[PDB]
Amino acid sequence: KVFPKLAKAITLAAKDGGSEPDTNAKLRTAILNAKAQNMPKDNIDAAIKRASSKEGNLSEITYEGKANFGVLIIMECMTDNPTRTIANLKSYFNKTQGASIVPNGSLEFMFNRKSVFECLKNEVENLKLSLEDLEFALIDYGLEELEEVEDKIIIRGDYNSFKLLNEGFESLKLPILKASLQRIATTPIELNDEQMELTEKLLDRIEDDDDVVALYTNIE
Repeated sequence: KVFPKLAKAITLAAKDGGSEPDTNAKLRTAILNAKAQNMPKDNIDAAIKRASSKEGNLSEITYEGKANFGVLIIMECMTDNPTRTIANLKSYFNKTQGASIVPNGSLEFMFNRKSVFECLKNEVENLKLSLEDLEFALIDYGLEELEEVEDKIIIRGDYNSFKLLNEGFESLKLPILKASLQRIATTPIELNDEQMELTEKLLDRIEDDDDVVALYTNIE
């Protein structure tokens, strides 16, 4: 469900970055995420050690697809067998009428790559700084927008601003609940209840695949 995939990001990051967090930014980000989610220490350690084994040959691959109702799908996967992955995904689409995987690039310019940092509303108040100060401060570190979602603050910035934004959060000594790179549709679409239900069928099968670590749609 959630741990296996959070474990895959720790292994992948270690394989092409080293098993030393102090010198591997991505590994730190992966570790931070797993921790905030409440993955036991031994598990993480197990994910870092896996990179140096026959089970550490993971890769990040993105697939693109479309479905009825003008739906566009971006699937991010980490797998130890791209052949198996592409085959399973195709079996999911070849089960839903009107849906199909398309060549990468087909959705170009339809989505935006953004850095998304989630923070706890209680953490911000901890070091006593307003949301106004948080925004003013992070504007110099890549912040494009600040949104509020009960008990937590979500800060977004361009994809390339990931590293810097992390710097900002660390400068303010503000704990990060979750840091990631997400694909956000440029032109969101809204489906009626009937459409959402029909689409949900396909979206649930995909999300359930053990290789799909991220799923982005143009749905609002």
